Amino acid sequence: DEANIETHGMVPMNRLTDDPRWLPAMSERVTRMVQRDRNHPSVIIWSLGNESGHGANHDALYRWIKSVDPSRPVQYEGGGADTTATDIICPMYARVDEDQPFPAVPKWSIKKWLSLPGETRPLILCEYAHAMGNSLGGFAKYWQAFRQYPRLQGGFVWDWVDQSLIKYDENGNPWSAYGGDFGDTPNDRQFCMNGLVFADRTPH
Amino acid sequence: RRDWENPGVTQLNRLAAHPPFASWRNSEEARTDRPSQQLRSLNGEWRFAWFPAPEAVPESWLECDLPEADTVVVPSNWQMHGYDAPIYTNVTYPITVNPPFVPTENPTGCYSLTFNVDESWLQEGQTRIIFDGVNSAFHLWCNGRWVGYGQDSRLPSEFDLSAFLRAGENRLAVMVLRWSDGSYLEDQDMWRM
Amino acid sequence: RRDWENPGVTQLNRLAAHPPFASWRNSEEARTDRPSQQLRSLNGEWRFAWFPAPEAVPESWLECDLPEADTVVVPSNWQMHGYDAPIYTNVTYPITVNPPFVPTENPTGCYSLTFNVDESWLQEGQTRIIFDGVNSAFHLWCNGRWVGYGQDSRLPSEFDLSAFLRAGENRLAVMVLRWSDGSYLEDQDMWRMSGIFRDVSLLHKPTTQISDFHVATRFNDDFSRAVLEAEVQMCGELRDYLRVTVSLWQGETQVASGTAPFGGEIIDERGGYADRVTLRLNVENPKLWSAEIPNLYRAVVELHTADGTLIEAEACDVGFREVRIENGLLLLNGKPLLIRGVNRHEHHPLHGQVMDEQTMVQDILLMKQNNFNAVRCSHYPNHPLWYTLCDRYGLYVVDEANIETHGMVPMNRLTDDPRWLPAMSERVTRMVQRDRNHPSVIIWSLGNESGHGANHDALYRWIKSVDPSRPVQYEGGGADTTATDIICPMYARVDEDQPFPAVPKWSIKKWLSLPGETRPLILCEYAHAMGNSLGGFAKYWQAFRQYPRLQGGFVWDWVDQSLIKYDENGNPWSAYGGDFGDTPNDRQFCMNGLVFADRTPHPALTEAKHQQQFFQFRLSGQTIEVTSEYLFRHSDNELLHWMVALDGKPLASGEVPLDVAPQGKQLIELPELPQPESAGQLWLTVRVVQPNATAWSEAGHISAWQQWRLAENLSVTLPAASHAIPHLTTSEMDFCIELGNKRWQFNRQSGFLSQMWIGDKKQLLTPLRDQFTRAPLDNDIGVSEATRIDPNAWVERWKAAGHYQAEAALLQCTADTLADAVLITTAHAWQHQGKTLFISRKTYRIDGSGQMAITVDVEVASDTPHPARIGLNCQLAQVAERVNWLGLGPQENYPDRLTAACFDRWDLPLSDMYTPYVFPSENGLRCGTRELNYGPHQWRGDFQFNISRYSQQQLMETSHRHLLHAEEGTWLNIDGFHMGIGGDDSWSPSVSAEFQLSAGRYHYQLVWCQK
Ligand SMILES: OC[C@H]1O[C@@H](O)[C@H](O)[C@@H](O)[C@H]1O
Ligand SMILES: OC[C@H]1O[C@@H](O)[C@H](O)[C@@H](O)[C@H]1O
Ligand SMILES: OC[C@H]1O[C@@H](O)[C@H](O)[C@@H](O)[C@H]1O
Ligand SMILES: [Mg+2]
Ligand SMILES: [Mg+2]
Ligand SMILES: [Mg+2]
Ligand SMILES: [Mg+2]
Ligand SMILES: [Mg+2]
Ligand SMILES: [Mg+2]
Ligand SMILES: [Mg+2]
Ligand SMILES: [Mg+2]
Ligand code: NA
Ligand code: NA
Ligand code: NA
Ligand code: NA
Ligand code: NA
Ligand code: NA
Repeated sequence: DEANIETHGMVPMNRLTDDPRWLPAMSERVTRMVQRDRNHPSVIIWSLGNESGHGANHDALYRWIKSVDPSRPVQYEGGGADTTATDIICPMYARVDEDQPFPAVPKWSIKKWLSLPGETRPLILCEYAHAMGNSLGGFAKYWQAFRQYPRLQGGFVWDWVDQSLIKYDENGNPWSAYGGDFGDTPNDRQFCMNGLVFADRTPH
Repeated sequence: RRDWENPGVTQLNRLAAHPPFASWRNSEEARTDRPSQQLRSLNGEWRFAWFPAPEAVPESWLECDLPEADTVVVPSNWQMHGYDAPIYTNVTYPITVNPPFVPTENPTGCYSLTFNVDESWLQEGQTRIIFDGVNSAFHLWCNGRWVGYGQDSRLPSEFDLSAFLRAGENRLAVMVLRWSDGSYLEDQDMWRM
Repeated sequence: RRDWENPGVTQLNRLAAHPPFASWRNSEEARTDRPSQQLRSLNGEWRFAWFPAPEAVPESWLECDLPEADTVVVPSNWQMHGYDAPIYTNVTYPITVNPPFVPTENPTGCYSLTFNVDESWLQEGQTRIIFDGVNSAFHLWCNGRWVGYGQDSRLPSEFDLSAFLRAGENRLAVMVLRWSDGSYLEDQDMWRMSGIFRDVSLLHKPTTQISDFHVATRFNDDFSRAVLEAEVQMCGELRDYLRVTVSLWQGETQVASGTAPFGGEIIDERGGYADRVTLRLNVENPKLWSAEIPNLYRAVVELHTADGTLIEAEACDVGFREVRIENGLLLLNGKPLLIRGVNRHEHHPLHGQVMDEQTMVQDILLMKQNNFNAVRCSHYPNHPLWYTLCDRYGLYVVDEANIETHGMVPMNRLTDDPRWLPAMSERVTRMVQRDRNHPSVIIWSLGNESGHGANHDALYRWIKSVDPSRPVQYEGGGADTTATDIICPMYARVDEDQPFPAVPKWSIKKWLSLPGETRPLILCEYAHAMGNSLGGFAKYWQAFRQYPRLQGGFVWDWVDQSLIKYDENGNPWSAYGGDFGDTPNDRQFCMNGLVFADRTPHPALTEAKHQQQFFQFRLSGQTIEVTSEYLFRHSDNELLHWMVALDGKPLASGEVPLDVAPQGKQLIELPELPQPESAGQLWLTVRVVQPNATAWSEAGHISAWQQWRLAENLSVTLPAASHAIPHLTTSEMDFCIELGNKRWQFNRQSGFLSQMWIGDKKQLLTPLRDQFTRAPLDNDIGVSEATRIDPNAWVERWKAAGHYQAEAALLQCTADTLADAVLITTAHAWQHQGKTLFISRKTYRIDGSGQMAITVDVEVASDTPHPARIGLNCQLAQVAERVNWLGLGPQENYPDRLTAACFDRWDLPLSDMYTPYVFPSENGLRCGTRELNYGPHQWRGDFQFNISRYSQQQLMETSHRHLLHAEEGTWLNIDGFHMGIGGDDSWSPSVSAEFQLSAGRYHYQLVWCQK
């Protein structure tokens, strides 16, 4: 269960999440979520949000959840996927064997990540295998790794269903539309369609 | 107050959050998860009108239905009804980055409903309204009197209407802002509705 | 909009918090900390009108001064001007507990000021106003237009007035509410006041400006090398020509300097902070800061174009020090501290909660003069100058958030509620943002007495993320919760556990070793110094020195919160709770100070000084071993003075230089000393004297002392025979003895010495009789009240057992004439409702030399509460100027509070033998006395005594010192034994067993003679 906090377009990404003035608004997105959903057994891990860098507000909120509900781990991928605000190393799109050593927030091969000096946490990708159009190449590589390494405990594919919207042609015949199709601009075109199933649930 | 351009104001008069409730007044019905007569759905046909900014909404709408409004299904996203366009942006915010401000042109959805309650609800007890999801921020009025305000598009906002209710027909007026300081925390890669 | 009844609204339009700015436009002025033309004070005469509620203020006041307003000085608390009463409540809130609402009758202070702004400030840049302290919440208008709102009574609220001002005259309107939702977080045990009580200032900053800066100092393993890192943030016009130069100075020498353009390192996938820059300066062999040697450097932060134009400069004093807890110890620069601390509220008896530089300096001088090295800001951030003064004079500081919700039930009701996380977060985050660059601040505290709530855990973590340089502590919820790096109990005793459910207060020695515990323990409050207190203080210091992880504590507290009131004749007098009509109130609980409100010391201050000494002494033969407890300095301003005396008569003395390294020892072999053959006890007294004056002390200041007994020659010499013999005359009612010019009369009905004559003058106004009680000290009363007795308090136990009202029953009264004396024998029983509480048997032997030897043997029933004292009292007819005694002194001292006293020959004016505690009680005792001289009388024995113009009955019946009246004559209380005064706390019995009079049988003897 993940709080409704994503500040991806800020520069740098933690501009708001490291600012105390935004601690109140952020806090309610996390605390109210826990107050509502804490008795559901299906919820096994809480997440502080998505793509909002790593700010001190995250640390404060991680601690608040750990105090109020020790029954579930808290994860959060921002700021490098293995910060002090996450109990699980939870990268997005880290590859199996190939490192991508970006500055500040490298995406190590998941097998290598596990064993970095001093690291001991489990690793479950918050997102992997971006299923945009003709994709899923390399999927078996992940699975073979997950089975061989105890600490690689899986991941969540990105994502379930294409976000395409129905438009109708002059004839009244519907068609699947994507970014820009409604005159919206700037837009990010087909980036909204990443699913394993089409919008009407037909499998890809 | 432009409470929608102030991150220190995320709600006004909103009740505390809590796990799903139904106020069952019979233990066996609660055991079986059956319907509770104390929890009613207001889903269905509402009245709605679109405005270009909150400054364009007429005061009259607080007390009376606008004749130019349409009858629409709620819940709904208004873009899905064709009132304005849904926007698909991934990373870059759909509005100018200038926290905590939002565009002066801020699509405003004015929703309204006429309803009545059981006599016993007028008699005693607490009657609250629950909006499980309103994107992105909104003001609420009941029988023309202001009740409260809420933000966070993805959790329920609840308000006590006990003191606002009256015998006979009652009227909710809900002014929903497309954009608010809440939008700075809602930059997920998905359609902006 | 009742924003003052909504914890979700703690400000409107308020600017971000940041460290002290002055926007100098010249770098040398910033380096020298000279005044800045860009930072003006608006303090002075303002206009003020009081209203009973915000609904009563007229609209016109936004634009025009109210004719009926008064002109008053700001800063001020309006109760100090008499507009309404200050309220003294301890725990119970001053308003009905119904969050977030406050009373509809909410005293409202309407302040206004017409002031000047020069056009130059408005031609460019930004002009803001700064209110350093407004209690409790306020709305601000400028030239009739609404600007904004703020809460948090103890941190600065700033607003940009750029768009509201005009050249020349402008008018501010400030509506201050006494009560607001912020009051639920401000329930500290102090006077409840309100107003614009800290400075108001106007600051001009350029449009492109330094918006924040943080200074850090990191070291290598032996502190021989450091790196100063300064993160600087800007607001305004970001362009590539901008640079920041940070330069570090030691006096007029520039030690290091770095310059860089803006743009910090990449921190995430979206890049870095284009508006920040971090400068790193290497500094070799830095001079380190500590409370012992407050070495400071000056960092000047210049914002400028690369080609050389200074835009503005900000600056701070920097103290190179590392604070870290390692292996269970709190270390400063790698050494374990020993906290000689005190809690200090901001209090002035005439000005209320308004602090002034003179008062703060007076306080720091006295603290350091009395061996304190640390202060806790109980319970809120202090006036900004305080930190500068602690950085410069050298005191370790615990900076504490303004969060106290003591009156809630349970105490964490608000702190565990996420709805109050926002209001609490601001009180913690804004304090850190403001005070994070002061070296004096060594530990952050999350507030006080607000239980333990999840909001404390969230905030503990916030500070640990943003400022890893200082430990965070918090006592709530049992003093050792997950929200504290230091076990920091209040009033935990040294040896005695107090196992309350949920939040027990273990013995501090036991607490450190509980299963799994490893943190250091420093009491946030201990030794409650209310009234005649500080009993057992030495017990804490012996423990602190013996156990490494016991690293000290902060006494509660520095200064009594008494306020000045004036009587009909216009004479000032010290008032406490309820004295202003305030009710409910907590009476004298506001006076818990080591010093009176005007800074005169209470006697307990000298006990603290002595136990907090920085030199320890041991004696072997005539070799003195001095050990230094300083961690960083050599004893470079110190000499040892030594004196040997035979019972008060000086025989020899000398001085020797002290040269002891920190944590080192020096051995001092004294000269072949004075070896007299004459009777008496020889004694050695040593004192550490600072020959040179310092910033905080004058030349010759005494910083430490210690006394030991040397050889004792017991007297075996027989008094010469007397050339005489007293004569006895008897009647049914009396026994009269005469010897020359002297006469003694013993009443046969009461069994007491009723009158004595010298020459032919009567000496007593009241007979000499046994006394088993005392006018109860604050610690003996605790929280007991007549409307709500606390039966466990000592005073209540004594009262219920009948000690105060027992009557002497005569059991025997006889007279015998011996070879050279007359001997009177008596026995009395004191009973109460059937029960014999005490039996006093005595003999009075009057010999041919005129001396009267009195032997007293008392029995005290094992089942009656132990008595306050076992002694005699009488009212003497004489009133003499001076009191001269051979015994402990010179200041008041009690059995569990006499370590600082020295045995010598003392001579003081009578008035000095009375301690004017605001709430009167037994006071002025001196123990260990061998000889007492008053007028023609001399008393010899081994007793404790007090002497003054006030009876014990009068002291117990009078609530305020100014209502006391000298009685005829002088009341003398001479005790064989006197109970401890206690003080580990002032709300439960605290006198240690070893200081209670539980022996059952007691013996004492005195000789009363003339001269
Ligand atoms: O389709 C691109 C995806 O990129 C990820 O980085 C992200 O967390 C997802 O929400 C989605 O945007
Ligand atoms: O005089 C009683 C003292 O009690 C403590 O428990 C408290 O933290 C202090 O502020 C003061 O009230
Ligand atoms: O001469 C007076 C001295 O007598 C000694 O016996 C005693 O130990 C000292 O404390 C002091 O009373
Ligand atoms: Mg595009
Ligand atoms: Mg808002
Ligand atoms: Mg994203
Ligand atoms: Mg408020
Ligand atoms: Mg220069
Ligand atoms: Mg000009
Ligand atoms: Mg308190
Ligand atoms: Mg009372
Ligand atoms: Na695995
Ligand atoms: Na996408
Ligand atoms: Na110690
Ligand atoms: Na007190
Ligand atoms: Na010296
Ligand atoms: Na008294």
